[PDB]
Amino acid sequence: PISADFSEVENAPSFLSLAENTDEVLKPYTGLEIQTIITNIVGDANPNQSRIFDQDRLRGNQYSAGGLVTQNAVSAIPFTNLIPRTIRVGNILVNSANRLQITETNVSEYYSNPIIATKLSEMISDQVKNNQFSTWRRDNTSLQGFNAFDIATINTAILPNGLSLESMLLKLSLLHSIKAMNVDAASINRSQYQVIDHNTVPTIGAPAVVGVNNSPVFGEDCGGNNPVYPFGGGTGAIAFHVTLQTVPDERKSYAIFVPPAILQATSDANEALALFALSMSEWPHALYTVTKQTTDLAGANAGQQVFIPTQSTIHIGGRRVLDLIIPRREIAPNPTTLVAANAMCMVRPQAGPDATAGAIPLAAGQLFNMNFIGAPAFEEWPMTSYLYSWAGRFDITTIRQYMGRLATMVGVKDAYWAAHELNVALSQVAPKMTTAAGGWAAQAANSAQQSDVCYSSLLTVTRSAANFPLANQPAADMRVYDTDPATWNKVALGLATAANLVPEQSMDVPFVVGDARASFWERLQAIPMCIAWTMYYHSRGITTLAWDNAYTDNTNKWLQKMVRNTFSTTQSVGTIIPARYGKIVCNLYKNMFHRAPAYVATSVGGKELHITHFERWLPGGTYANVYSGAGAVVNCFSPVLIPDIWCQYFTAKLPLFAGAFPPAQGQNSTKGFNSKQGLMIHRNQNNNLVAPYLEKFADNSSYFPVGQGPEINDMATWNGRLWMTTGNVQYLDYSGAAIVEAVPPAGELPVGKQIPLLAGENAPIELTNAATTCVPRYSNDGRRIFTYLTTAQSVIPVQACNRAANLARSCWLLSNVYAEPALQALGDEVEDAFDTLTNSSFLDVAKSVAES
Amino acid sequence: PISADFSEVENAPSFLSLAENTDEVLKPYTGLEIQTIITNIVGDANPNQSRIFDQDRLRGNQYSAGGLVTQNAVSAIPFTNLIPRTIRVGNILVNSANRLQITETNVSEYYSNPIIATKLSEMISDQVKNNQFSTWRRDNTSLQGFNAFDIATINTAILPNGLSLESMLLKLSLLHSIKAMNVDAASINRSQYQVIDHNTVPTIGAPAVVGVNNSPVFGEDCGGNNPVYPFGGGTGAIAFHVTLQTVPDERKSYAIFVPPAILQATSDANEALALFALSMSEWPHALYTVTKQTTDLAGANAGQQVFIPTQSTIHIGGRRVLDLIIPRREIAPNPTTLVAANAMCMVRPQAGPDATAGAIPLAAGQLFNMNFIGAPAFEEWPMTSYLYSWAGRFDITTIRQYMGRLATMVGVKDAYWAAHELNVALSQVAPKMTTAAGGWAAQAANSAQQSDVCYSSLLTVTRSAANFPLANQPAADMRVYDTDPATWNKVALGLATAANLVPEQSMDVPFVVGDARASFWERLQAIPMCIAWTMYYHSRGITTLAWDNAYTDNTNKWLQKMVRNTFSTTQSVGTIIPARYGKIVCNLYKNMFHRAPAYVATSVGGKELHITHFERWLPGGTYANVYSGAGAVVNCFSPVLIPDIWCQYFTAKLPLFAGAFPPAQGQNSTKGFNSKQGLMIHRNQNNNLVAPYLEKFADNSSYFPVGQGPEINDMATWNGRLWMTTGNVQYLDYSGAAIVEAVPPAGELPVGKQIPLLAGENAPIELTNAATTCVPRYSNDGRRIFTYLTTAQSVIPVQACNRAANLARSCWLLSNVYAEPALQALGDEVEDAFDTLTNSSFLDVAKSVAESAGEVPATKALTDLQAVDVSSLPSTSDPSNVLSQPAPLMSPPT
Amino acid sequence: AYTDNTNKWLQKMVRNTFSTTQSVGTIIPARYGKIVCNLYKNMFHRAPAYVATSVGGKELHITHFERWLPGGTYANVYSGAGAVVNCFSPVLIPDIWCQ
Amino acid sequence: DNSSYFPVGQGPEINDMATWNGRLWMTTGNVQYLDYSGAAIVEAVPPAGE
Amino acid sequence: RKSYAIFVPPAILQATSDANEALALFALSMSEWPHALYTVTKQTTDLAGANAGQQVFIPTQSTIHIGGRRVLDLIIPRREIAPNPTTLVAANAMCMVRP
Repeated sequence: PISADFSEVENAPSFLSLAENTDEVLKPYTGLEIQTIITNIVGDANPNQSRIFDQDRLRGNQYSAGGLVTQNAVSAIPFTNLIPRTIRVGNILVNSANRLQITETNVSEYYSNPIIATKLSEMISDQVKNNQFSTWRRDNTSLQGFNAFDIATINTAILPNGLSLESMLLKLSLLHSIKAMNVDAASINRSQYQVIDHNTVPTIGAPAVVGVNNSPVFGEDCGGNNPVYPFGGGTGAIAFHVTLQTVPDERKSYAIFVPPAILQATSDANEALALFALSMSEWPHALYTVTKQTTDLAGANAGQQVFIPTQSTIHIGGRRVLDLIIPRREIAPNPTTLVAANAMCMVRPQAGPDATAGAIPLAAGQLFNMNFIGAPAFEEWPMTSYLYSWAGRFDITTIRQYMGRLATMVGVKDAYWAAHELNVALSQVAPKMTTAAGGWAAQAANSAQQSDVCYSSLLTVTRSAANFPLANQPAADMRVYDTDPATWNKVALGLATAANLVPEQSMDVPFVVGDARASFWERLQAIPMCIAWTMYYHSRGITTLAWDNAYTDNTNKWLQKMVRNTFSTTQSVGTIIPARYGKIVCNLYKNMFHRAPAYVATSVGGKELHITHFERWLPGGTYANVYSGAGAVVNCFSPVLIPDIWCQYFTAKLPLFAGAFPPAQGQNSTKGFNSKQGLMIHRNQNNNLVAPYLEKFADNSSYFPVGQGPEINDMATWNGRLWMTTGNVQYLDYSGAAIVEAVPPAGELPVGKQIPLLAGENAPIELTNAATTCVPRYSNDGRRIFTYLTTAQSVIPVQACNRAANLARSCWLLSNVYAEPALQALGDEVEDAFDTLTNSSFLDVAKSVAES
Repeated sequence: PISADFSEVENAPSFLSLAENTDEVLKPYTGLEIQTIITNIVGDANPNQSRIFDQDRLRGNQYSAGGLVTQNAVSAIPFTNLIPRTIRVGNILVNSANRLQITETNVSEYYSNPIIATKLSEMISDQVKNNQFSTWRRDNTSLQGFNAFDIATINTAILPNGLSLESMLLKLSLLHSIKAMNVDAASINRSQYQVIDHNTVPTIGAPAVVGVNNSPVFGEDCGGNNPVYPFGGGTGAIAFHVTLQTVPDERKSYAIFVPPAILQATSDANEALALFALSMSEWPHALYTVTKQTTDLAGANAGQQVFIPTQSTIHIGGRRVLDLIIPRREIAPNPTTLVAANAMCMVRPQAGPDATAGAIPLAAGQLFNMNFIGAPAFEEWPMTSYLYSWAGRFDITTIRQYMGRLATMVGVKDAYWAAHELNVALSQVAPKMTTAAGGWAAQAANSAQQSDVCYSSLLTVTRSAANFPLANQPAADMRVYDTDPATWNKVALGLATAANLVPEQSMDVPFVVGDARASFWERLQAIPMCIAWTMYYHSRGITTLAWDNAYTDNTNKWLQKMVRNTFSTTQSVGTIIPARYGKIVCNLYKNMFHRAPAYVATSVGGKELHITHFERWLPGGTYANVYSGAGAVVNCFSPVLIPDIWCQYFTAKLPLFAGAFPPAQGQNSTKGFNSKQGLMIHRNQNNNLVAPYLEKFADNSSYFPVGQGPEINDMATWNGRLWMTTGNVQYLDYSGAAIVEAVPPAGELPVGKQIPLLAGENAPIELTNAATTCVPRYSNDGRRIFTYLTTAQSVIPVQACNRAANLARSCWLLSNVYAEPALQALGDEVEDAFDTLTNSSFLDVAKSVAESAGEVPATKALTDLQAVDVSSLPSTSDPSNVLSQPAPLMSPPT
Repeated sequence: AYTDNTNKWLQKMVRNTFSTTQSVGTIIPARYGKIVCNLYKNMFHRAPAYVATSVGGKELHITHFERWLPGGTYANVYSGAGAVVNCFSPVLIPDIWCQ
Repeated sequence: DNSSYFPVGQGPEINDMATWNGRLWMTTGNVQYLDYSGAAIVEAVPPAGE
Repeated sequence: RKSYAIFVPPAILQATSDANEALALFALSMSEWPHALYTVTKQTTDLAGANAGQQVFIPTQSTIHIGGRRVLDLIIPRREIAPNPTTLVAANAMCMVRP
C-alpha cells in the first residue's frame, strides 16, 4: 500500500516477517479480481471508459516535490506476449532487423501417483493365466470400438509410472492463448500492440487476424505451403490405423489409442481428431502469426502489421512421428481389402480446408486411405502438412467444448490451472528499462535494445542467432512433466486408474478457457509474479554482473551457493525437486497478497512435496539490466523490470524498505533511520564522500569474508533509497574508488517505458514512474558498494535521518493520499463529524475484506 | 413539516440525530405520499376521470410580512425530462439555439449473490459420460429446441460473479418511460411541458406523438430514414442463427440464446424478439422525439413543438452486433437444407412496419434469409435500421406482458424497482435558479441560461459540443452492473441459479410498469432525492465555487477528503464498494421520510452489502449555481436546486436549521438563539458591521486550520438565515473585506421558476418561493464568510435572538399531515371473485414452482438405473456446491 | 385485451383464462380454467378427461378447459346486411340448449 | 365507487339478480345501450330491438 | 439421422390383414399432419330437388396442424437369424414384410 504519512512507513512489516512460512490454505489469484484495481481508480480528470480496449493503463493524479499538482498522469502496463516483426520507422512500416526470441523446456518422466489396476484388467490377466482361449477371438470387439486381442495385449504390460496431462494441457493452453487474439477488437486493449513498438497505433474497427507462416524475414515462414518444424527442421509423420496389428513393429509400443469420447467432443469429429493430434505431438508445429491493422501516430500511414505470439515460440515435447488407433463402426474382424477398411472406421480422417504443397501435397479436405493387413504399400502423411491444413479452424469455444469433454472423461480442474500458471510464467514478457532522470524514456526505433525483453522471473529471454529452422544445443529454461502414451492407453481402455484422474462435472472447467477476456487476464496475472521475484532480488544488494557471472567463471563461493539454491539444480529420477530458496518467494507471495499459487504434488522418498512455478526454473540465464540513453548497457543495479508503484499499489503488505515516499510539504514527510536504530555513518570527507547510516560492520567492511554476503536490513536499504533519490549519487567503494560494474550517467535511475498518450493524459512527472528500490550492496569482486554524496550535498539528508528535517519527493495521489499545503497551519486534532457518523460501516467493509 | 410556533422549531431534531444509522425495515417510496397532498385524489381513482393534467402545482394561501393574505397562491413542481428543441419566442415558435444534454454510464461486471449449478446440469453431464461407452455420436442432450452440441457448450466453465440483469432492466425502463408519453393528454401534467419553456401552453385535447429521428437542429436526426448510432456514429449488425455453427469464428463467444419461454404468447412474437434484441444492444439506438401541439400564452398562435426525452440521451454502452440463436420448433436433425430450417424455426424473424434507406435497404415487413450450413452466402442486417422499424410499435401495455412472462423465468421485482430508481435518478432534471427579491423569476427566452439544468444530486448535466453523431465520448456520470451473455445463456436454460434469481409470478411486476400515470409518478419520486442531497450539502457551509475546485486543491486538506469520499471510486476483492458518505444521505433519507430506498447487493468475499443510487456517482461535474437577473453567474451560495417549502412540507421529520418561519400570533412572530445557547456575536475593527451569534470557534478562525472545516450547528445556521432574510445582508471577510466568489445584487436570494398561471391563481409573494437555507460559510481560498449588517440595521434582529423583539416573516398557510404507507407489496392487485373461487390451487402451485427451479420429475435415483457404470458418473464423484467468491479453491496442497 | 387497447384488469383477465405459463417440459393449466371445469362438473354431474402432469413434485390434472392459448378473436354477432356488431359478450348458441 | 368508470384493476362483480333484470329489460323490444350520463358507448350496436 | 430412426415392432405388422397397410398407418401415425387435404364429396340437390350434383366439403380435422416432422427412417424385423445383408437380393428376401 502507498503511504499518506511517515507513520505508515515506520510501522510497516519487516522483510523476514513476510518471508516466514504460513500454514493457512488460500485461494487462487485470478485476473478477474485483479481487473478491478485498474478500473475503480481515484481521480476527477478520468473518463471512466467501459471498453476493455481503453482500460489498459494506470491513471492517476500526481503531486510534485515542489508542491504542484498533475492530473491524469499515465503509467503503461509492462507486460505483453506479442513480438513485432514489422517495426514502424519514419512513420512507415518497415521490415524488422532483429532476430526472434526462443524458449525451451526439459520434459521429465512423471513417476508420482502410480496407477492402480481395475477389476476388469485383473480378470483379463486371470484369463491370460488360466489360458481362456475364447475371450480374445478373432472378431470380438467392444462397444468402445476396439477388438479384444488389442486389449489383452495392452493389459499385459506392467507400468510403474503415473499419468500427468501436464504437457498436453499446456499445449492446449498455448493454442488457446494464441486463438484468443482473434476475438473482437474492443475485447483486447491497445497497449499490448505498443509495448515493444511505441510508435504504432492499432485500429479499433477491425479484428486481428490469426494467420500462420506469414513472417517476412529470417526464414520465419518455414517453407509456407510446405510446412516444416521451426525447431530442428524436418517433417514429422502421421498414420491412422484401425488396429495395432497394422502398425509397424518398433513402432507398436508408441501408438496411441483414441477413445470415442474424443471424437464425439465436437461438431466435426475430424477436427477433434486433429486437435488431439496437436495435443500429443511436438510444439510449435508452425509459427502462428497475428496480423493487425495499425496506423501512424498521426493516423497517416495505415497498414497490416505482423506480430509473432510468444506462445508460438516455446518448445515443448517434440515427439516427431505418431500412429493413432481409431474406433470401428461394426463388430467385424480386421479389414483385408481397402474398401473394407475405409467403410469400417468410426470417423475417416482428412485434411482441413487449407491446402498444402509438398512432395506429398494434400488437396483441401482430402480423405485418408486407411491402412490394412494385406496392404502392398504402407500409407502415411507428413505431419506439419497435416496440422497445417487445420491450423485455421481451431477456435476457443470449440476448445471449450473439447475441455468440457475431457473434464468429463477424466479430471481437468487442477491440472489445467497449473498449466495455465506455467503459460503465464513463460509467455509474459517485458522490455528492459532505459535509464533517465525524469518519468519517461525508450530506446531508439528498430534497435537491438528495443527488443530485448525479460521474463516475469527477471531472466532475460534467449534470442535465436540464425535462420529457421534452428539446430541448437539445448538451453532449457524450466522443467515440466511429460504425458505418457502407455499410461494413457491403460486408462482409455478402462484397464487402469489414478488418484488424481477422478472425473468431474463439466461446469467445473476453470472459467478462463473460452472467454475472450483471457488475454487481459493473462497480462494482469503476470504482475504479482514480478512483485515476488522483485522483492526477492532487492532484499540483498547483489549487482546484475554478480548474478550474470555467478554460473560462469567469475564466481565466488557465496555466489555459487546463491545461484545454486535459487534454482532447481537437483535431479532425482522421474521427479522435479523444488529450489530451496524458491520457497521464500512463495512465502512472499502468500503474505503480500493473501492468496496462493497453483500446486503440483510430487513425492520423494515417500515424502510429499508441493511445487510451484516459483520452484521449477533452471540456472544459466542472463538477468535484466538497464540501458543508458544511446543504448550503453549498465549493470550496477540489482535486476529490475517494473516501476515501484505497481509493487506498492497492488500489494496488501510490503516490507519496510519498499514503501512509497509520503507527500511533500506535510509534517511527517520523508525521513530516515539513524544511530538509535543501531546504524552508523561512513564518512570519507577527505574526498568529499559521505554515506548514510548503515548496518554496523561485521568484518565485512571492504571485502566480504569468503562464503558470506550482505545481511538483510530494511532501514539501511531505506536510507540507501534516500541517498539515491537525490540527483547526484555516486557508486564507489570503501576507499572511495570505482567499482568494476558499469554505472549510469550521473543522476540517472531506471525508468518505465514510454507509450503514446490519449487525449487529456499527461506524461508522468519526476520519479513517479521509476524503480528506486534497486540499491547495490555486493559487487562481483566481492567488495562492498557505497552510495556517496559530497559533504555539502549530504547535510540535509543527514538531518532528515536524524529527524530534524524533512525531505521533498513526488507521489501519486491515490487512495488516502492528499496534497499538503505549504503553510501547515495546524489546528487541534479533531475527528470530523462525518467520519464518526459513518465509522461502523467503514469497519464492516474492512471486516468483510479480512474475512476473505 | 411546517412549524406552528417558535416552540416547534426550537424543539426540532438536530442534524446528527437524523443522520444516525437506522436498523428498522421500511417500505419503498412509491411517490403517492406527495400525490395525496397536491391533488384531489386521496385514495384511488381512474386516471381518465381525475384530470391530473391540472394537478401539477403546489397550492395554498399565503400570509405576508405586512399582514395581508394572498389566496390561491401557487408554486411549480420543479422537475422534468422533456427538452424543447423549438422554443416560443416573441409569441412565435422557433428553432433552439442551444445544444442538447448528454449523459454517460460506466457499465461493468461485479460480484452478485453467489451462484450454483442445477440438477438439470448434473443430468446432462451424466448423459455425456454414459454416452462415452458407445461409438455413436448421438443427441440425447437437446433441450427446448436447441442443438445437442450447443447445450453441451453452454454447460461449461461457469463464471463466479453471479448474474445481474440490471442493464437490461435499465434499457427496458427507459423505453417504457418514453412510450408512456404516448397516452392521452388528460393524464400528463401541463407543467411538464413548460418547466424550461415557460412561454408555451400545451393543449389538452390532442395526445403527444412519439417519433424517431425528426429533429430540426444540430444534426439531431441521426441520418433520418437512414440511421446511425447517436454516439458512436456507427451502424450495428444483427444475425439470427438456428445453430451456433453458422456464427463466424470472430464472434462465436458472444452469442446469446433466445429462450422459448418468451414468445409463448399468441401475441405477435416477432416483436417480442425485437424487444429482446433492443435490451441487449447499445442504447440509445436512435433519438426519440415527442411532438406536441401547443399555443401562445394569449392562446393566439398554435403549433407543433418538438421535444427530446432525457431518457433518450443517456448512453448505456454495449454491443454493436448480435447473433441471436433461435429455438427449433420440432426436434430434428440439423437442417442441412433450407426448407428443413424455416418450417422448423419456432419463429421466423422479419423487419417491422417501416422502410429504411441506405446500404442494405429494408422494405417494410421484409423477411430475414436464414443462416444454415452450406448456404450460398452469409446474411446480416444493420441493427440501427432493424430497430428503427419496430421503433413505433412498442407500447406500455405490451412491455407489461413481456415483463410479465420475463418474471416467470427470473424474479424481476426488486431488480426492476432498483433499475427504476436509477431511471428516475438519471432522467428527472431541473433548471438553475434566478436570484430576486420577490417570488418569481425566469431567464430570457432561448438563452443558454434558460436551458442549463441539474440532477436530483446537485450536479449539473453536461452539453454536447458538436453536431450528432458525436465524435467523442463524455465522462461517465454513474456506474452500473452489466449482464453477461454467458451466464445469461446458463440461466435461461435452467442450468444455473442464485438467491436473487428465484422465479416469480407475472403479477409481481410493480405498478408503474403498466400505468399511464407513470410519468407523473416518476416526476414525484425525484423530490425526496433532492431533499436528501440538499440537507447534505447545506449542513456544511461550503460554497459552489469551493465544491467546484475541491477535488484537487492544496489550500486545505479537509476539503479534498470531503469530496473524495462522496463518490464511488473504491474496490475490494474484485467488487464495487459504496461511497463512504453516500450512506449519510441514505440514512438521512430513511430518517426523514420513514421510507427505504431500493438497493442491490454486492458480495465482498461472500458478504453481501447494499448499494443504493446515493452511493454510485462519479467525479467530474460542475455543481449547481444560481444566475443573476441579468444572467451573470453567482458563486457564493451552497448548491441549491429547489425552494425550501418543498423540503419542509413533505418530510415527516426535519433538521432544525431548515424549519419554516412560524406564523405571527398576537405578540410573537420569529426569534433567535443567543449566548444561553452557547453562541456569541462577532465584531471587528469596523464599528458599522455586525454578525449574528455564531459558534465560539468563529472567534478564532479567519482561515480554517488545515485538516479542519466548519462544523454542524443548527442554531448558528438559523441565525445566519435571520441575517440573510432581512433585505440587506452583506457577504464579507473576517475583516470586512470582499470574498473572491461572485455575489448577488444586493439583498437578493435564489427563487423558484415562473410558469404561466391559471384563472384564479396568484403568484407567490416575497420569500415564499425562495431558497433560504443555503448559507455560505467556507470560501474557496479557505476564509470564513460572515453575514454582516450595519449597526442600525442590526438592532432589532439581535434583540430577536435575545427574545426581546420579533421579526416579521411570510409563510404558507398549510397544516401538517403525513400518511402511513399506501402499499406494502410494491405492486397493485385486487381479488376478483374468480381469484377467490380459485385460490388455494394457485397458492400451492405457485410455491411448487418457486422451489422447482432447475427441477425435473426424473431424479438421479431413476437415471442411475439406466447408467452403465454408476460409480464413474461425475454427479457421483462431484456433488455440486455453491461457488465461493472471489474464486473457488483450486489446487489445494493436499 | 391482448393488443394495445388493454386495461390492467383486462390484462389480468385474459392472462388467467389461458395457459400463459411455460415451465419446461410441461403444460401448466390456466388459473381460471378450473372454474370452467367446476361449472361443467356441477351443471352436468359428469367429468372431463384428465391428463396427469407434475410440477415441483406436485401433481396436477389438466383438461381441454385448461390448455388453450391467448390472442384469438371472439364470437361476434352480425347485422342483417352483414355489419359487425360487438356490444354483447361473446355467444354462439341459443338459450334453450343451455337450459 | 364503480358508477361510471370502474376503479383501475377492478371490473363488474357477479350478481345474478341484476343480470336477470337486465334480461328483462332486453327482452322488451326497444333496449338502448348507453352509459351513466346517457351517452353512446364505443362498441357497435344492433339495429334497435335486435 | 440415426438418433431419429424408429423401430417398428412386429406387433404393429401383425395388426391387420395387410401388413403393408398397418405399416403405412404407423407411418402416418408418426409423421406430420395433415399429409394432404382430404375431401368429402356428397350428392346434394336443390331445395326443390331441381339441381342435383356432387358437392365438395373439406373436413375440419384435415386442417389442424400437428407434429410436422418431415423425414423418417423406419427399421423393420427380419425373417431369419442372419448377419446384416450385403447384396440386394439378400436384403429384399430378408425382411418380415416388404414395404
